[PDB]
Amino acid sequence: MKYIIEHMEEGFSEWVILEYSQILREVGAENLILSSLPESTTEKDIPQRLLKLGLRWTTKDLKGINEDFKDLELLKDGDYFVFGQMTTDTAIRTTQLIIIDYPEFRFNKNEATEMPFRYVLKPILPEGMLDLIKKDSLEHHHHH
Amino acid sequence: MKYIIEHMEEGFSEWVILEYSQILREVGAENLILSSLPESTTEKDIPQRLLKLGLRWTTKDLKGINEDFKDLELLKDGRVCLLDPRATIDLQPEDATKFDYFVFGGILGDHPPRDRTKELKTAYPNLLISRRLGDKQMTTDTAIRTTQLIIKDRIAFEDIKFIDYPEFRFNKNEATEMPFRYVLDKEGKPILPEGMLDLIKKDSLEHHHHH
Ligand code: NI
Ligand code: NI
Ligand code: NI
Ligand code: NI
Repeated sequence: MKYIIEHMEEGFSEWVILEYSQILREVGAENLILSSLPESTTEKDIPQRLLKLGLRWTTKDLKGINEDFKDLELLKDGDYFVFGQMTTDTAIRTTQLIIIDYPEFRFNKNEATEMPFRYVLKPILPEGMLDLIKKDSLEHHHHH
Repeated sequence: MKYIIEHMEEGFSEWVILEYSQILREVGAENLILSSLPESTTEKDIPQRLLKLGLRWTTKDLKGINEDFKDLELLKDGRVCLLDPRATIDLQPEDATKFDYFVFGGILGDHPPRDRTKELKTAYPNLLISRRLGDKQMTTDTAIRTTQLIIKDRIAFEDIKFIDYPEFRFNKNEATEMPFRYVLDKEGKPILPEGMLDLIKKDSLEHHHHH
């Protein structure tokens, strides 16, 4: 299975960079395509971390993918899996498997954050995601 | 007095950036050093706000600071104070002649449990003298403000006006308690870093539980 992700909004959040990086490291650059990027986009609009991993991306929609990437299997009516709750990397991780819900992460200094998604468990996160979650977690506090 | 904070963790959380920024604005960039940063740290890892404020940092421990920052006075044995919650002697105004540096030991995880105070003292048994700052936990910026009041202004701990565990109410159904002792300003309000109350308010609007 190959994966297509529509990324239309401008710029790449750190969250998304970590997610796409994990996906690339798990299925490989030949199995992921970003489609429908803003017309503005050139190759320095793309994060260096993603470029280093060989990210396939285009401004064309998913039907223009075979136009831009001649080494890919044609998109046929009715092989590919498209992203128009799980995180995107979790969703892809499970699909790979086939072919814990609302986990609470507890950190140092009495901090904790629960994440509003289902995850795969020996929870699997993109590399660096735990640090990013920690980064937005507020100092030890009590809700009254 | 100069301040050393062991920052022995990857990353800078937003609340930590606000606290460090407040410390830098208060004591100055020449008087704060972050030490024992993860070995992989480069300037690119330091928040832009802190770089612009002149933050000094090193991956070396506190005994490597003088080598990295040649303008600083030497760390001298017995003249470096370690904040120590297990100590009984509070920092007093008379300690101002005794200490040149005040150290916040790193806070590490529970895997495995570590006693950073004992690690530091075992590494450098001639170096550190323990002091307490009262019997209630403070945020780092509050601890530094408190130390300034005691050492610079010569105000004894028992004469500083504090509030313990202030509660910040954002509406009739939501309030947040910060489980720390804070210094009061002259209007009777706890002194928080710029932006911190906003951050607390932002968290209040987000998903949370009360049990
Ligand atoms: Ni309570
Ligand atoms: Ni609430
Ligand atoms: Ni909260
Ligand atoms: Ni919940």
